[PDB]
Amino acid sequence: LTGTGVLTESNKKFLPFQQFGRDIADTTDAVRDPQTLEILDITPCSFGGV
Amino acid sequence: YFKIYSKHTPINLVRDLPQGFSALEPLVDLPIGINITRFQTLLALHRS
Ligand SMILES: *[C@@H]1O[C@H](CO)[C@@H](O)[C@H](O)[C@H]1NC(C)=O
Repeated sequence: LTGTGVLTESNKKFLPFQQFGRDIADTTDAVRDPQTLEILDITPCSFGGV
Repeated sequence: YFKIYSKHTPINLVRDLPQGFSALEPLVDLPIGINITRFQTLLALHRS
């Protein structure tokens, strides 16, 4: 699963089956690391109008 | 693909099913690849 975003430590309590998480709009906002089983939020990199 | 979803609930009702909501978590994803049309559950006897 490729992407680009800021990875932050997550406050979500994923259940054991659950691997990746979807937000209000059904985009992948949280992921479980395959090596250390921790949950990380994926906020997108800042977007601005110049 | 044979999917087993399971849930255990502490209940105290005597006869019928309790009325409530309980979501079943996925337990086993099983790769069998066979035809299933009929099933039968297994019970245990008590001998004295
Ligand atoms: C290897 O990955 C498993 C989960 O996939 C994890 O429990 C274990 O701690 C990992 N070991 C190392 C040395 O990273």
